[PDB]
Amino acid sequence: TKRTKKVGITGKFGVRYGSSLRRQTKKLEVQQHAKYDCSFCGKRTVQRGATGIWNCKSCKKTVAGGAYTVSTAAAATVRSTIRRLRELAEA
Amino acid sequence: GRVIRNQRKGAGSIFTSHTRLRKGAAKLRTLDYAERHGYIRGVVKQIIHDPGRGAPLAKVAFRDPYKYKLREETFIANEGVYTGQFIYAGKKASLNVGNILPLGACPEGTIVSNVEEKVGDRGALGRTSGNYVIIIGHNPDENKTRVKLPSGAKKIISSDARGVIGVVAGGGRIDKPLLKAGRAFHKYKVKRNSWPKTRGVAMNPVDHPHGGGNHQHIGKASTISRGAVSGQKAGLIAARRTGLLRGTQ
RNA sequence: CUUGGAUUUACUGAAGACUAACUACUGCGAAAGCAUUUACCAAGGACGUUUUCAUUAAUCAAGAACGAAAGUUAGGGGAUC
RNA sequence: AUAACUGGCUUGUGGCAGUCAAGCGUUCAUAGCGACAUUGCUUUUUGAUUCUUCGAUGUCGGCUCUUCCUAUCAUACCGAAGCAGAAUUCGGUAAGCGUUGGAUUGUUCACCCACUAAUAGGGAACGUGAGCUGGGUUUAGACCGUCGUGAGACAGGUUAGUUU
RNA sequence: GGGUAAACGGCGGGAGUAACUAUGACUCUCUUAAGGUAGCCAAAUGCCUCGUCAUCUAAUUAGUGACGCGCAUGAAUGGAUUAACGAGAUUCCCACUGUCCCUAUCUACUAUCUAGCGAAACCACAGCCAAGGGAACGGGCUUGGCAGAAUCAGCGGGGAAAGAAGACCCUGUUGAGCUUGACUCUAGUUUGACAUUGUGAAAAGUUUUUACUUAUUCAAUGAAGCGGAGCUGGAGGUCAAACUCCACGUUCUAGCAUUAAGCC
RNA sequence: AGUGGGGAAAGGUUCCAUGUCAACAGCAGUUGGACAUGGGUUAGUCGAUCCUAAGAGAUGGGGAAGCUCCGUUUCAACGUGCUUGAUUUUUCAGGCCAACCAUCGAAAGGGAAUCCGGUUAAAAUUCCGGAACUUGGAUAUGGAUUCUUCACGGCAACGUAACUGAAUGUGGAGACGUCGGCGUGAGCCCUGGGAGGAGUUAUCUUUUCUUCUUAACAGCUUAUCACCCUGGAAUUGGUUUAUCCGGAGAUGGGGUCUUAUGGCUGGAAGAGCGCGGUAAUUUUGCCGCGUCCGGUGCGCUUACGACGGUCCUUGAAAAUCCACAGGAAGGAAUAGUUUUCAUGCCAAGUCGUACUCAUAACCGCAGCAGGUCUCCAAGGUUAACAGCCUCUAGUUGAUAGAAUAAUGUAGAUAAGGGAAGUCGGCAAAAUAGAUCCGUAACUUCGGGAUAAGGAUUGGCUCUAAGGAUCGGAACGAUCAACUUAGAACUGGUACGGACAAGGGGAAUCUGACUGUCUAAUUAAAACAUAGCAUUG
RNA sequence: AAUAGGGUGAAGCCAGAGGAAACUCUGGUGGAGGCUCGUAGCGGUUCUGACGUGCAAAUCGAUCGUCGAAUUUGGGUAUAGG
Ligand SMILES: CC[C@H]1CN2CCc3cc(OC)c(OC)cc3[C@@H]2C[C@@H]1C[C@H]1NCCc2cc(O)c(OC)cc21
Ligand SMILES: [Mg+2]
Ligand SMILES: [Mg+2]
Ligand SMILES: [Mg+2]
Ligand SMILES: [Mg+2]
Ligand SMILES: [Mg+2]
Ligand SMILES: [Mg+2]
Ligand SMILES: [Mg+2]
Ligand SMILES: [Mg+2]
Ligand SMILES: [Mg+2]
Ligand SMILES: [Mg+2]
Ligand SMILES: [Mg+2]
Ligand SMILES: [Mg+2]
Ligand SMILES: [Mg+2]
Ligand SMILES: [Mg+2]
Ligand SMILES: [Mg+2]
Ligand SMILES: [Mg+2]
Ligand SMILES: [Mg+2]
Ligand SMILES: [Mg+2]
Ligand SMILES: [Mg+2]
Ligand SMILES: [Mg+2]
Ligand SMILES: [Mg+2]
Ligand SMILES: [Mg+2]
Ligand SMILES: [Mg+2]
Ligand SMILES: [Mg+2]
Ligand SMILES: [Mg+2]
Ligand SMILES: [Mg+2]
Ligand SMILES: [Mg+2]
Ligand SMILES: [Mg+2]
Ligand SMILES: [Mg+2]
Ligand SMILES: [Mg+2]
Ligand SMILES: [Mg+2]
Ligand SMILES: [Mg+2]
Ligand SMILES: [Mg+2]
Ligand SMILES: [Mg+2]
Ligand SMILES: [Mg+2]
Ligand SMILES: [Mg+2]
Ligand SMILES: [Mg+2]
Ligand SMILES: [Mg+2]
Ligand SMILES: [Mg+2]
Ligand SMILES: [Mg+2]
Ligand SMILES: [Mg+2]
Ligand SMILES: [Mg+2]
Ligand SMILES: [Mg+2]
Ligand SMILES: [Mg+2]
Ligand SMILES: [Mg+2]
Ligand SMILES: [Mg+2]
Ligand SMILES: [Mg+2]
Ligand SMILES: [Mg+2]
Ligand SMILES: [Mg+2]
Ligand SMILES: [Mg+2]
Ligand SMILES: [Mg+2]
Ligand SMILES: [Mg+2]
Ligand SMILES: [Mg+2]
Ligand SMILES: [Mg+2]
Ligand SMILES: [Mg+2]
Ligand SMILES: [Mg+2]
Ligand SMILES: [Mg+2]
Ligand SMILES: [Mg+2]
Ligand SMILES: [Mg+2]
Ligand SMILES: [Mg+2]
Ligand SMILES: [Mg+2]
Ligand SMILES: [Mg+2]
Ligand SMILES: [Mg+2]
Ligand SMILES: [Mg+2]
Ligand SMILES: [Mg+2]
Ligand SMILES: [Mg+2]
Ligand SMILES: [Mg+2]
Ligand SMILES: [Mg+2]
Ligand SMILES: [Mg+2]
Ligand SMILES: [Mg+2]
Ligand SMILES: [Mg+2]
Ligand SMILES: [Mg+2]
Ligand SMILES: [Mg+2]
Ligand SMILES: [Mg+2]
Ligand SMILES: [Mg+2]
Ligand SMILES: [Mg+2]
Ligand SMILES: [Mg+2]
Ligand SMILES: [Mg+2]
Ligand SMILES: [Mg+2]
Ligand SMILES: [Mg+2]
Ligand SMILES: [Mg+2]
Ligand SMILES: [Mg+2]
Ligand SMILES: [Mg+2]
Ligand SMILES: [Mg+2]
Ligand SMILES: [Mg+2]
Ligand SMILES: [Mg+2]
Ligand SMILES: [Mg+2]
Ligand SMILES: [Mg+2]
Ligand SMILES: [Mg+2]
Ligand SMILES: [Mg+2]
Ligand SMILES: [Mg+2]
Ligand SMILES: [Mg+2]
Ligand SMILES: [Mg+2]
Ligand SMILES: [Mg+2]
Ligand SMILES: [Mg+2]
Ligand SMILES: [Mg+2]
Ligand SMILES: [Zn+2]
Repeated sequence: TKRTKKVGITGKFGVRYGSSLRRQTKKLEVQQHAKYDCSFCGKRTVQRGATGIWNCKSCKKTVAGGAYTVSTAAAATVRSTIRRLRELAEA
Repeated sequence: GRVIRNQRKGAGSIFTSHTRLRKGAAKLRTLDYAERHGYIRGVVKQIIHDPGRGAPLAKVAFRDPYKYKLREETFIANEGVYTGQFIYAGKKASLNVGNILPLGACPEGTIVSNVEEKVGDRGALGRTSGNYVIIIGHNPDENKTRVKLPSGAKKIISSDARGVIGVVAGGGRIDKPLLKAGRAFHKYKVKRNSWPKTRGVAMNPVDHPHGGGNHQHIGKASTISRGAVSGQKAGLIAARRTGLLRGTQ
């Protein structure tokens, strides 16, 4: 069955710390405990080690990422900005 | 009165940084002939957690140009850097995430990290997780580059100064609440003895300028002159303004 | 606000917005709405058809998607009003 | 040499009691009262003073227990009435004998509920802490309000605080 | 002169009114600024005060709910709430009971008596009362009551009992902790001048600016490739003759590169 | 989770034997941790010693009047360098390097190597007996290897008795948190048969208790994981208690490896143990028999393994040891090489080692109800390492005797009432385990909650359900653990029968919570805190 | 280096039931948390108990707080009197 209506992974905190802080925790902690697709081997076997460290169980590739997600939006934007400026510089 | 907690920190007895578990100083390579004239190639061996640091560090192996040897460098890992990636450092290095280039070799709008304030200091600016430096423009006649720092300040640096292309990994760390005193305890357990903090207004007049009174209150303006002396600088030092920031600054 | 050089003048730069004129009893979209260029991504109506399937349809309690402006929460920006 | 208890002097003030008799009391000064005045007593109030104690007399109240006073609330016997009876009021001898259970308050004080013959007033170092208790006050912790630039003040409120 | 209150802080006195009565919705003026907004309240903050009304009780200075010109409530000197939590403070109800009416009984260990062992506090001298006077509360003095050896268990009236040169109060030309716009200074820091301190140019009337590098200062490296020139190409359109500029061995890949081959 | 058996700190002879009682052991004393006299601590393998940790601290320098301060490789010309071929010419020839590197800093970190039996009045992983091991050195024989000079085999994972390898380099080990369940082992617990011994025996009891053991070390064998070969997968399959894996090659078939752990054998029955029969003032024994074969598990403790969870927390260093890359140098045929294969020879210094480790060996003036770190851990009941009873072991120590007034201290009970007591329900009482039922406001949706409020519970005799391994089977054979549910009967209606074990509810003030402080009068509303904001 | 035994039952995962879709319901499994009852431990609430010339210059008894982390603790080390 469905065990909790809304707390989810944050049901471990019980009633403490305030609902706003707990739902704000829930958003980023589902992301930090999720499994991501490996850009190297293609499997969904990428999990976080410490913050910024994302390892793949299958191919043993470690990539530097965000604190709670494999890639931040800022990093994706920088990746495209760098790709564009590289294209212009090299024609 | 007594010597206050501000002043007890300079002696550095119990206020030194806890550095047993740290993995080395994060620095660029020493600026050498290869980086000044061409490029040198290294390979990322590790991406590791540095206790007390939000940003992961990368262990990158380079060859020694002059003797048969391997040189392991400790770089701040940019986001997207992976184990086994080839890192290129020098004037002729290409504009790829993780490569180390002089600031003049990067076009305007280039996002760069671990930037050198001075040529060869091996990285000063934009080193924490999620932070970076934006290259604003160049002055080739004076050999200068204008950059924007994470604080919003504009700085003029030598175009020979180096930086690493990309954003420092581990960003978004502050987005999550700590939720617990124990979490802050563990955070500062591998940083230094600065937590927890007793409010000076909760002390006695010997302990602090804010101590004393039949109610807890500061009693005088908590904005302190820049020219005040040690033992007085407790509060808002050289504050240009106070109160809730309303409107744009 | 201004003889501490305001306002005005030329050149240069930076920020955010916004897309004038063209602009119409004209177009598109389910509506709310949509107006600088180009690329990419996936849609769409109409028309044309000696293509194909053959009733698969119309409207719909329950149940869903979208939904101007203002407003709320948290980051960033904060030129003008 | 000097304040904050008791005690001592004093008795303004507090309390209690007289004398006179203009009036009140259907009439009628004096059954019961009694103005304007005036003489006292008491030490159960509070002042005044600063004599004793600062090489310390344990400073609130309650609980417990004994005793004493009488300016008698009740009980005994009586005198008087504006005493028909009933009830009540004034007074005498009288302290032999009793004088309570509770709600609120730390209270002394107070105020209600109820019983009762009656629910009188006081003293004994404002009886009584090597009898207790410790709610209050009055060390050091902490909060508030007002005051102070502040350290802090408050004889204002609040909570916690070793009884040999 | 300007800015700043999630800086310290502050947020008041005054002047009139509605076809019964009551109330007052109805404007300007002063203090160095604004004049207490949203909320909340006789609250741990209200003096008066045991405020007034309701509820709770037989009875409530307690409690709760209201009210609010609030001595002296009020917004990060944070305001109002708030699930959960609390050896926090408080009120009521059920259960429970020796808390009480109102005491009784029982057990062990004491106390008690013995053998052995054996301190201490304290001590002017000592130890019956009543009154008097007296440093105004006597064990001693005066006047009375009285008064008979030696003692044991208890007891807490008295010894203004013991414990401590009152910690409250005042005095002292005695301190100390703390504070500040006290008096007098001071580390630090800031500002100017002189020295360190030399070599040029230009312009202002000695001052300002910028040129040099060797003094001095900062940093790095196991002091490794600096400055100038020259070899080689790519270019400018070459108008003499090759002048100027650029480059001059490493970029799909988590491999390798060390102790010179070769030529003269 | 001891009043048992050891240790660390600390003590220092308190240890053991003999004698002994003046003092001390708040009575006593023939006794003693007292007093007197002697005796007693045996190491190549256990520690120290060595390494580095936080840190401490010389040198070169730079301050400071100076006592000294800074600094730890720093603005330093920093090697008492090594490795060889030697030379006997006691001279040399060179070849490489010199980032870092004084030193001190752990009897709980890191680290070369030992076990069993016996022995003393008192020492033992130290002595005796036997059996091993490490490091350093020396060194010969056997084996191995070479005429294809520096070995072969396997497709491979890789195997082996060996089976060149300098400078220099790259790696590995040293070397690492915590929690959760699962699996395996060991020791312990439980239990069947047999061979002994003891106990009970009115009656019953093929009974109750007890012995039946196996060290380090050597050889062979033994494993989850991982890896290799084959093969080519949807009708997706394999698979854990826990859902992860597979065209980046699953299932299936066949193999390789680590040896953690177990088995067999040697050690080793000759030892130890249990019995029986004898020797003798007797140092000390001698003889005979036996010491065997099983089973069981949500058991306990502990070690390991494969996994999973967790962090804005990611959980030492160094000495030291090995492998690999590289290819210097040197190597045979009538002979050459190597001590990483076997065997053999020698040595291992210094200091500590007794005893206590606590209601009497330490610190609190003391033989003080205080304080002081840690290891091992039986049976029953039970969730339980709690409480209660018991086995092994250890104690029976604390002045005693006689009585049993008051007042105490610790503990009980009490008719009827039930907070009227008191500042105040202070103190006490009441509740309490388990199973089943039932559970409100409010809420941050997580809680509140064991809310509140009810029923049952013993003993006995039964019934049912829940598994494993074999046999080609929805069935047979054998074996096996305690859980759950139902029924009958039964009794002074008792039954979580001792032990153990929440009282609950309606509200207000206040602090969000967990946490913290006034050691020795204040634990709180105070501090902290996450969150928020401001300043440089 | 140390920390019985229970309760509650977060993610993730398996199965069933319902739905056009967007998605919902149920039963298991799992074993989270500065969670909870409660030992050892650490602390020290109340009796304003004992004692108060004590066993003790802070103890004793019951009662109590907390008990898997901001936990408890040995040793080493650092900080020294305005
Ligand atoms: C002989 C032992 C008993 C004798 N009896 C008699 C009857 C009785 C009755 C009571 O109330 C009915 C009672 O109330 C308490 C006590 C007694 C005494 C108590 C005493 C032991 C007790 N002595 C004091 C403290 C103590 C501490 C312990 O550790 C401990 O364990 C062995 C025991 C003790
Ligand atoms: Mg803070
Ligand atoms: Mg603070
Ligand atoms: Mg304070
Ligand atoms: Mg001060
Ligand atoms: Mg100040
Ligand atoms: Mg203050
Ligand atoms: Mg205070
Ligand atoms: Mg405050
Ligand atoms: Mg003020
Ligand atoms: Mg604006
Ligand atoms: Mg336009
Ligand atoms: Mg158009
Ligand atoms: Mg339409
Ligand atoms: Mg319809
Ligand atoms: Mg509809
Ligand atoms: Mg915003
Ligand atoms: Mg008088
Ligand atoms: Mg008078
Ligand atoms: Mg006087
Ligand atoms: Mg006095
Ligand atoms: Mg006295
Ligand atoms: Mg007295
Ligand atoms: Mg009389
Ligand atoms: Mg009378
Ligand atoms: Mg008195
Ligand atoms: Mg008395
Ligand atoms: Mg007393
Ligand atoms: Mg009294
Ligand atoms: Mg106080
Ligand atoms: Mg208290
Ligand atoms: Mg109080
Ligand atoms: Mg008090
Ligand atoms: Mg107002
Ligand atoms: Mg108002
Ligand atoms: Mg008010
Ligand atoms: Mg109100
Ligand atoms: Mg009040
Ligand atoms: Mg009232
Ligand atoms: Mg009451
Ligand atoms: Mg009220
Ligand atoms: Mg105010
Ligand atoms: Mg205030
Ligand atoms: Mg707490
Ligand atoms: Mg005397
Ligand atoms: Mg007398
Ligand atoms: Mg007199
Ligand atoms: Mg006398
Ligand atoms: Mg006489
Ligand atoms: Mg007495
Ligand atoms: Mg007396
Ligand atoms: Mg004095
Ligand atoms: Mg004088
Ligand atoms: Mg002082
Ligand atoms: Mg036990
Ligand atoms: Mg021991
Ligand atoms: Mg002895
Ligand atoms: Mg004796
Ligand atoms: Mg004797
Ligand atoms: Mg001796
Ligand atoms: Mg050893
Ligand atoms: Mg160090
Ligand atoms: Mg030094
Ligand atoms: Mg020197
Ligand atoms: Mg050493
Ligand atoms: Mg050691
Ligand atoms: Mg370690
Ligand atoms: Mg032995
Ligand atoms: Mg021994
Ligand atoms: Mg031997
Ligand atoms: Mg485990
Ligand atoms: Mg076993
Ligand atoms: Mg061994
Ligand atoms: Mg054998
Ligand atoms: Mg882990
Ligand atoms: Mg020994
Ligand atoms: Mg002791
Ligand atoms: Mg005894
Ligand atoms: Mg009774
Ligand atoms: Mg009864
Ligand atoms: Mg009742
Ligand atoms: Mg009561
Ligand atoms: Mg009462
Ligand atoms: Mg009463
Ligand atoms: Mg009361
Ligand atoms: Mg109680
Ligand atoms: Mg219940
Ligand atoms: Mg709290
Ligand atoms: Mg205290
Ligand atoms: Mg103190
Ligand atoms: Mg206390
Ligand atoms: Mg907890
Ligand atoms: Mg708890
Ligand atoms: Mg205690
Ligand atoms: Mg007491
Ligand atoms: Mg006593
Ligand atoms: Mg320690
Ligand atoms: Zn991957």
